[PDB]
Amino acid sequence: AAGGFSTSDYDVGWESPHNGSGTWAYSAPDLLGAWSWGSCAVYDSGGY
Amino acid sequence: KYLKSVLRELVTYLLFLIVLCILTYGMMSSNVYYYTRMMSQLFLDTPVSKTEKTNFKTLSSMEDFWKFTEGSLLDGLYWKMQNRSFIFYENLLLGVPRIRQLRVRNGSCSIPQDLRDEIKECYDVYSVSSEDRAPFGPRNGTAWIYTSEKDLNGSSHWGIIATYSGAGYYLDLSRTREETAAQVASLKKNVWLDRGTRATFIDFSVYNANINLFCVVRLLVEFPATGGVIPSWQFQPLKLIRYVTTFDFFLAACEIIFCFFIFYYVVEEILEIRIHKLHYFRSFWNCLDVVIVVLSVVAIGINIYRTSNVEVLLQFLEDQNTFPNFEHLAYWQIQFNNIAAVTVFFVWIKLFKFINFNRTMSQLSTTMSRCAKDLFGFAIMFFIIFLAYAQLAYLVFGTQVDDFSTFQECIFTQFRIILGDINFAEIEEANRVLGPIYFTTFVFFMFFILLNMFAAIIADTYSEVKSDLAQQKAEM
Repeated sequence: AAGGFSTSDYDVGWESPHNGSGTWAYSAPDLLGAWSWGSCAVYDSGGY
Repeated sequence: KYLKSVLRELVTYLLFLIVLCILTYGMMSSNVYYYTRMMSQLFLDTPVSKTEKTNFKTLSSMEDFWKFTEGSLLDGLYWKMQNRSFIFYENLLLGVPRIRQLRVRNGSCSIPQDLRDEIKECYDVYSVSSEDRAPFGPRNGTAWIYTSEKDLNGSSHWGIIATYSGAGYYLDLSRTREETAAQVASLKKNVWLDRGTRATFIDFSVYNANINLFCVVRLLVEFPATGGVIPSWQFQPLKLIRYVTTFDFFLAACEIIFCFFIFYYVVEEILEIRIHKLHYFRSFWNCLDVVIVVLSVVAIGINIYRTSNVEVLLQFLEDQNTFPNFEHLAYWQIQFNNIAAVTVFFVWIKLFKFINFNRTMSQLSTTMSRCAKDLFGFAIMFFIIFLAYAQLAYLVFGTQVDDFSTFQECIFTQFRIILGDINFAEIEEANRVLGPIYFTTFVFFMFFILLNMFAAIIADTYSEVKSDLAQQKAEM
């Protein structure tokens, strides 16, 4: 029971981007250094 | 020599056979088959109601399906939530079902002119040109208005009865068991499958959220023009979420290795037939390799094309407010099953192609039937000794060990000792003499003298097989 992944910005609390970027930005993955390969998923260096 | 012409081709053929066997073993769906069997048992064997005796496999009247839809089909499928879809709280159905009815048009036949005063009309069998398209009875919406075959994601199939196309009335279920039952009752009260009908069908999906297996289940019913109807069901386990964990990685690696081996074999066998003796077909050795290569390539391509897109399941899971067009996916899964049967046949053909050293097929049965006799003779001595020791242990350690308590348990205890699961804590404590003696003598007579006799028998059998082959095959 899993789906996609979020990629957008959200303010304090959760989604309400008012002025510029969300105060909890996405912080796109680094070029090199990721792939943790979890129990039954494969992630990268990106995330809030 | 015999190092490049007699040590490589046979080894390569054996490796190819091993790869084919591995690929065939990595294609047996156990959980999907069990889920399909459970769904069929809860559906095909489901009667109409508690008092009625109209089941799916006993279709004998037009009210059998109507009485079946409200009853056991509402208990094994339309179970209330804790309205979800979980009968035993473990069979989670996917999405919602849909119903289709390919009926004969109003006036699908003609009555004789000589008997036009008493004969009105008739209905033909289900077909592309014998499917109703105009309204049939009170058609407020799509409940009695047939949908186009191209506009309703339908096509001809030409199954066991007829080629029922996508034409016919269509309807969608609801998201609640009570609402589905009410809709079924409303459809049964009105003329939905009238006397001018030819075939009916229903399609649902099953997810079983606890298990990663999303399959489709399609029930069908062939209403013949000579009265009555014959129902049936079919389950298609079509999935495209194979890449999960290390098992999926191993399967993918095996598939890639098989593809590379097939490519290498094609490269190695495409040069000695072009710049060499060509048109060799009735040779039993040159056409077979080409046929095997072509069949392997075609099967690999078909398997790859079957999983060209995997967006159908993702789209169904993201939005499950209707019944998706899973008929095409079910047809693709049926074609994949046919391809799997063809691949089993191709594995048999590869085994035949591994029989290049022939004449050793039925001249050795007399020796195998003697080895079997020797093994049967040995099994009597082994079991006599085993039960003697078991009786000794049960009489001595009977009342004080909790392991040699019952006779049916002493046998399992001794088997576990043989496999190497000895305790030896109570055995010595329960009796300091005849406790160590029993264990020591048992080990000595079961691992040094009686287990080495089983190997010697087979050693002699192998030696005599080698001797008689190297005698007769190499003498004449």
